Amino acid sequence: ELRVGLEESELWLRFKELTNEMIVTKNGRRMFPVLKVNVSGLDPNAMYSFLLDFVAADNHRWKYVNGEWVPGGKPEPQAPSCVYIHPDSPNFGAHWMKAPVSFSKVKLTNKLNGGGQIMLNSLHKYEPRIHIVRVRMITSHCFPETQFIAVTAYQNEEITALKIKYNPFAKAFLHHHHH
Ligand SMILES: *[C@H](CC(=O)Nc1cc2c(Nc3ccc(F)c(Cl)c3)ncnc2cc1O[C@H]1CCOC1)CN(C)C
Ligand SMILES: [Zn+2]
Repeated sequence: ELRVGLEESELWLRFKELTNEMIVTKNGRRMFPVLKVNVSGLDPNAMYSFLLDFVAADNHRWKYVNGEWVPGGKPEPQAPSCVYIHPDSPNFGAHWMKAPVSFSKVKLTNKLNGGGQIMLNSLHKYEPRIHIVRVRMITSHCFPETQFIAVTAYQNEEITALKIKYNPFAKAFLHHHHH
């Protein structure tokens, strides 16, 4: 029985509860927390490739006013992002099931989608989606705890405090809306 579990799901929930945010830049930024999954139930001798893309969690824009996230805008549907190929692809099912599969090197951008860079629209809520392709029978896997709003700068200052607390790299690289 094919099973895909989320690694460090409780840490993801700390950001999930406050509505997670991820920075997008012209050159791209790594995610925090990193997406890692545990896979069981593959054919260990078959060949598989692991793919990652980001789907719209909803079809409207978002704003952060008065210390809370508010929907808005005429809902225009957003197409999924480009796919990022896990660098170990293709590989045996035994390779994917021996250790957590990590997508730590993916970089989210708002400009250039080539290679390890994924282009996202600012102020939209995205959800990572993992594709396992037998080397084409495809299975797709997502986790609501990993949803986030792509932003060019951190809106919720509580998120900034969480990122600084748990991401060791946040400290090395370390206006409000009202009406
Ligand atoms: C983004 C580039 C991109 O993703 N290109 C691309 C994707 C692709 C896929 N994608 C895919 C989508 C959903 C899904 F569930 C799975 Cl398992 C896979 N699958 C197969 N081959 C692909 C090729 C590909 O590209 C190469 C082919 C054409 O150019 C290079 C572009 N955005 C506009 C979406
Ligand atoms: Zn989902």
